[PDB]
Amino acid sequence: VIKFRAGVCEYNEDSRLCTPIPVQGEIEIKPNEEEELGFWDFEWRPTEKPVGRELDPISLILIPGETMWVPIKSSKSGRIFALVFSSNERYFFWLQEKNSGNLPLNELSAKDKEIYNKMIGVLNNSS
Amino acid sequence: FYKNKYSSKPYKVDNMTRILPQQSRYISFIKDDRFVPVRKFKGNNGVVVLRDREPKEPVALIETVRQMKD
Repeated sequence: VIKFRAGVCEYNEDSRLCTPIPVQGEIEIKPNEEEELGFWDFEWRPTEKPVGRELDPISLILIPGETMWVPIKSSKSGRIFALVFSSNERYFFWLQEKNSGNLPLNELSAKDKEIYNKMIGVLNNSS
Repeated sequence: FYKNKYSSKPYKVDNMTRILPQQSRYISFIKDDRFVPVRKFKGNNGVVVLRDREPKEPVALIETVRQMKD
């Protein structure tokens, strides 16, 4: 297994402002052995600091075309990963990878190339 | 020699190489790149702001240690 730090967003359905609220939770990438069309389990739990949005430990699944990556949806902060389940378990997440820093600028982080590889690879294909 | 003929003999030199303090007086800016100093040049080595006026021309770039690590 591989762990990375991950943040929440401010959750709404008003227009989906999705501002990053940085907290200090963690994703846990799990590679599975189902499919090859994209099937990964992203476990978001706030290891520390839950202050930002009311969330509780959860492992959320990847089924294609329902889990979509959008490079900017804040309109001043990139890297918005979006899960849509029709407000049953819709959540927005923004990663706090430390292989490309935590920068919240237009045109992703400064180290772009790490982010471009990782995000496409997980949606389309799976281990 | 100690000498050739300074103020003559053209050749190009890449930015962010070892610029000698005996060749930092003859750094002369070209006009096919937007980059020229906003005011009259120092005559010396250092950080100097060169103006970009087209970001539709992406030019070669050297990341700082900040950008790479982040």
